[PDB]
Amino acid sequence: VVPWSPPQSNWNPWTSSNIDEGPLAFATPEQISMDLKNELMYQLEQDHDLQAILQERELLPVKKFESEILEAISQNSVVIIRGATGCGKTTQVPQFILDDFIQNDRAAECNIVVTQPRRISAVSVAERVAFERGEEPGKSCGYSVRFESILPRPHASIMFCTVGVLLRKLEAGIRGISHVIVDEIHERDINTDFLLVVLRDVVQAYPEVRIVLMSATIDTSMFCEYFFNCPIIEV
Amino acid sequence: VVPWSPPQSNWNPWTSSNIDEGPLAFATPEQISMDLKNELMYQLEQDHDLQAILQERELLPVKKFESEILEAISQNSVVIIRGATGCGKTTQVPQFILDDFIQNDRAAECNIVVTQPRRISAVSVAERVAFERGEEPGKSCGYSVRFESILPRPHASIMFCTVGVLLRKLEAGIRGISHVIVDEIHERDINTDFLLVVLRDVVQAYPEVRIVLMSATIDTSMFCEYFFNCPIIEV
Ligand SMILES: Nc1ncnc2c1ncn2[C@@H]1O[C@H](COP(=O)(O)OP(=O)(O)O)[C@@H](O)[C@H]1O
Ligand SMILES: Nc1ncnc2c1ncn2[C@@H]1O[C@H](COP(=O)(O)OP(=O)(O)O)[C@@H](O)[C@H]1O
Ligand SMILES: C[As](C)(=O)[O-]
Ligand SMILES: [Mn+2]
Ligand SMILES: [Mn+2]
Repeated sequence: VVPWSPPQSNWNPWTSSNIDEGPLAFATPEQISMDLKNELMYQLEQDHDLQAILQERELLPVKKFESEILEAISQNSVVIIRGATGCGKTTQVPQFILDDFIQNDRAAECNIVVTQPRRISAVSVAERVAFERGEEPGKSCGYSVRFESILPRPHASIMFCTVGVLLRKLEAGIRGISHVIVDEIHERDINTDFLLVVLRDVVQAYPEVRIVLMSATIDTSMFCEYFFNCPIIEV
Repeated sequence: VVPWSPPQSNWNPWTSSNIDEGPLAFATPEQISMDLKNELMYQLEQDHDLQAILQERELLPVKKFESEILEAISQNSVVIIRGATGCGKTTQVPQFILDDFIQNDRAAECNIVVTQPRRISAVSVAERVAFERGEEPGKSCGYSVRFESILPRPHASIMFCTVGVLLRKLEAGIRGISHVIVDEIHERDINTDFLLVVLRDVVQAYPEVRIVLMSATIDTSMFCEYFFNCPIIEV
């Protein structure tokens, strides 16, 4: 079984290396958390376009359940979220988790990898999410696919990737990732199904990891059974 | 990686030990293969009940494609076999492979494991193929499931089993098995998909091995593409 530990201040989980150069070489988590809460406040009070996007975001179907989800993920090692295409699972849930950590002064304690079924999706979704936070990829949002990657920043960040990348990484280790999200599970894929076996081993060794599986269809019982009749949350 | 070698005259792949029972325990392959070709040829002449059954087999849709399938498998590490259910994939293909080896003085060079998606199919199929061969289970055919098994003879034989039984075997290795057949791949299943990954690793280290994937008429592209754009035999 592979090695894992929670996020640390002077560890970059995306480049899997100590941080030795730069401000964060010595910054404290409280400092990092406080810093990033303030940078959200500022980006709002300067980018006028951003307030309209957040407004378009409040309107999506999944927003009703922001609390049910955070709570369920926070209390359970594995959680299934399911619901029809168009609710906002893909583009919003990662953000709900991130923002929940930023607002409650916990931004240092959060990094999220999210898998997608295809190269296109890993990239377009990373762009989209960066766009919804008024950024370009590279800051709070990155991606990594075969041959091409714009890694996000070291802290309080989300990296989208193909399953291939994430499997290749699970060899070295996923030190410092707090959340792994497998999106579009309903789409049959071999490596993805294999990824679930590895992730299931990881959870057994490391209860404090958070796994979220996300389906567009009702056929979730196969996965629910595989992860010890874990919670299903409707959206 | 998993250990593997071709079948050897002294080795029983099913009990994973040296052969200490039956005829020609210590003989050469050339000798074992003659014996078995003779034993089959004779059985045909004497069992008139078996001759009715062979005519019944002759009419199955899959019969037509016998040569095409054998040629495809002999020339490729992996093959996929696709066809309407009822067609004869499950009950015949293993026999076509066995009988090709027996008939061309190679009986000793053939041992076939076949996975099924349910314990009951493993057994029911094993028992049916034994019947289409005028035998009880335990000679050219057997099975192995969690808690019960009737193992077949060590040479020129087929064992049916569950995906789990095989995954456990692959931990210790599958030395002496010439063909691995995964049946009913269209039935999505996590462990079955895990198996395919592992089998892909085997094929890379051991191109001499044969993998045969069997499917109802669905979109097999995903499999074809996982196994290096391998053939697809339409049936
Ligand atoms: N790249 C995009 N461009 C414009 N609108 C988008 C884009 N991605 C998502 N959206 C909007 O946000 C909605 C949510 O999609 P998504 O987050 O993928 O939800 P789900 O995962 O539940 O299908 C879409 O229905 C669409 O209206
Ligand atoms: N246990 C059995 N008893 C009698 N006939 C059988 C039995 N199993 C299979 N058959 C016959 O052989 C045919 C093919 O079975 P099978 O090899 O499972 O086809 P496939 O795998 O292509 O769906 C069936 O349509 C049936 O007529
Ligand atoms: C019972 As008989 C003659 O088919 O082996
Ligand atoms: Mn989605
Ligand atoms: Mn079948």
